[PDB]
Amino acid sequence: EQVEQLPSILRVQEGSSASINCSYEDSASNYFPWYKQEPGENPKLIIDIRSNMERKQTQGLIVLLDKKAKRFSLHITDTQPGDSAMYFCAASRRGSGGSNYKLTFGKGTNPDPAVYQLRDSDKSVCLFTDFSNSAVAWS
Amino acid sequence: LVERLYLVCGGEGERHFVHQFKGECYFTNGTQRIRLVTRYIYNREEYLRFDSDVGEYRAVTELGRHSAEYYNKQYLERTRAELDTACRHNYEETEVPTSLRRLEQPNVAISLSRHNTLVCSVTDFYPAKIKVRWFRNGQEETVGVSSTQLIRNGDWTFQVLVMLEMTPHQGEVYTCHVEHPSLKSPITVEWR
Amino acid sequence: DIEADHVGFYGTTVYQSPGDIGQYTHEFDGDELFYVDLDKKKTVWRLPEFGQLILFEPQGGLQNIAAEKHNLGILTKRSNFTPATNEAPQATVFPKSPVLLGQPNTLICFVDNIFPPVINITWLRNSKSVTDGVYETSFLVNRDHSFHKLSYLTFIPSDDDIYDCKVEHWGLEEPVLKHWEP
Amino acid sequence: AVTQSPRNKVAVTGGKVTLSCDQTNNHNNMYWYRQDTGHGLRLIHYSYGAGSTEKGDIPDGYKASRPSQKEFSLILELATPSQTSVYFCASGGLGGDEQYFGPGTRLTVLEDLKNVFPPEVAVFEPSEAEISHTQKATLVCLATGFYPDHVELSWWVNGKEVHSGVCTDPQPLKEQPALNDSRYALSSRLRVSATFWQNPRNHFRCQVQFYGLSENDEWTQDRAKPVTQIVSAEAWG
Repeated sequence: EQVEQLPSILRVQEGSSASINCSYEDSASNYFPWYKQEPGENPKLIIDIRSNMERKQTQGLIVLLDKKAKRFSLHITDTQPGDSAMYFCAASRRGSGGSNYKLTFGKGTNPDPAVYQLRDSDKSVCLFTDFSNSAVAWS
Repeated sequence: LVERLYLVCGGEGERHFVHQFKGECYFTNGTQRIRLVTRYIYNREEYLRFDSDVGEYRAVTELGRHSAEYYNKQYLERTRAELDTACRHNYEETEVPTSLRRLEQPNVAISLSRHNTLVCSVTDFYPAKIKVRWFRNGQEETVGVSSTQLIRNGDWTFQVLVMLEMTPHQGEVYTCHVEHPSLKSPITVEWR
Repeated sequence: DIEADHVGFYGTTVYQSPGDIGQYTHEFDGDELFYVDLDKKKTVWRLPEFGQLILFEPQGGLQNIAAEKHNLGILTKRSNFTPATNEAPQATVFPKSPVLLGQPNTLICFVDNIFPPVINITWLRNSKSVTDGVYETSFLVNRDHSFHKLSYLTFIPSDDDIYDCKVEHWGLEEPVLKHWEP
Repeated sequence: AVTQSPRNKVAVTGGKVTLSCDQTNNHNNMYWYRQDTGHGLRLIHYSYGAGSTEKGDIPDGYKASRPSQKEFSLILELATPSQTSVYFCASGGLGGDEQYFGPGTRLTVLEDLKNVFPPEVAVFEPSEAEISHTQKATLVCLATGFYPDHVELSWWVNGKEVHSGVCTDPQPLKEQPALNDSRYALSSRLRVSATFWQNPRNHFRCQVQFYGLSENDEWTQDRAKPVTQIVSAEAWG
């Protein structure tokens, strides 16, 4: 019943805008924020909002609320890889509380080819590169 | 069941020591101009106090000089917000359907105290707003009237005793006349 | 200082140590809406009437309590363990409705200028001690950041009953007796 | 800050597990979440204070305890393979808002102890074909035949950890995805200019960290005991 995230998985071209939707029960809740779990790390807080307003925009980070829609969401401008994280959406009765005191959390969210050799210091694996960029698999 | 929301108190970075948190919503004229005031108190010294009219946290005594900076950073968001999310929501959703909707009917009675004195004894009302006059024979008596303060029994009632110093001739028409506004009609009590 | 039609003291924690004493109470224009009892962790509404319509979640008295400890921690050091100065409470005894033989009333003992928020407020009938049909308030804030506190007595006026309200508080050398007679 | 020991345990079905926490923020409320890919960030148990522990979202098989302000401990009375996941801690309070989460804790249960191994660290040297064409150099590390899948790999030049130009398997690869074990595999990349991979006095080292069996772990087989160990391999310019 409580909070659904979406989109579940998302891709974006390095330099595009990127957006995460959300909705709630809850009913009115006065605390809805955001969390950036870096690859293989902890969740650390990025941005929050309360029902007090509907637009906050802070150091490259754009958060919107529509209270009556039970609907809020997150947007970024001119992205990188540096903003490729598992992002986390949660919402809560600001305080007092409560049963729904705090959080929650929704489900989550030279193009120049070559194939070079490498030897042992004999045992070889080779590469696929520049499509920096590189990977291997073998059998 | 509509929920009552608390104002939030913010943490820090044979002798008795004492700490108070006083969060306070000042309403005037509905919710038309609310004023939020939080104060933080050591023993009786008020050291650090948010006030909505200034808009940031400020020290109030030297003991709060360091406290100021910190709170302004860690709360201040959320604290400006409290006015609009639990000064208001508190009033427009729990005060309206309770306190601002108590009437409690008053409760007039006269008697001789000890030339004596008559005691009109107006009890059990709510709100505090009330008017109480002394008519001996049709007109209002100014002199020899000695009222008390407006006692507050603190169960959400009041009381007040108005006193008339008089001297009984013949048999006369005495009148404690009493206007509250849980009274559509003025209670008026008769004495000998 | 400070013009208004209505005052909501919403959230009012108080913590004093040693001994771990705490008290979480809301007010509206001067009357206790409710306190949170801290052992049992339940709101306690002044007139249970107010208990039917609205709820206050009690864990939120606990939160405001917790932070209020902490800052005592910090400040008590900071002040150079300046300890609080024990005040004399004053008492006045009065009755709710005029007094009339055989009809039950309520004796009221109201104590103001309490500091700290520890007092003892008790009842005497011809100087033997009384507990049955006693109710006592919370601590109730003032301007100069003292408190006031009232206790209520169920009696049935008579003759000659003599009624004393007794206050014990560290600011007093010797227990004060408040004497009242119908 | 927060911390939490263990940071990675490997378990035995039908054992007792305890993960502590210890926040130092003087905070009021503490929570154990479990993060499993697919199912999100689920709440196991929590607390509001020294003493009491409330049921969360997914408290089945998870009996939780908190003796004091500082400490909050998650207890798994009886292990099963499905208890296997990441586990996080987080504290907040006096008086919020902002949940401060712990560094993390990677647990692994097993039904048997049979297919458990360390990783073999093979460091590979770039082609001269690379140095002539792209005017720079790229060394490649591989680690194969290890169970289970959680290993931390890094790079070292002049006994110094180095981050620049390093790609690594963000996830490993099952050797046979068809079979139910079936041993995992991993890879990595390192790069600088070819005035370092020509010059001798620069000391390269690839370094897997593996968190296998610890000290007190009842070992049965007559092969070398698989244990928590660094595994290395190096090169010179």
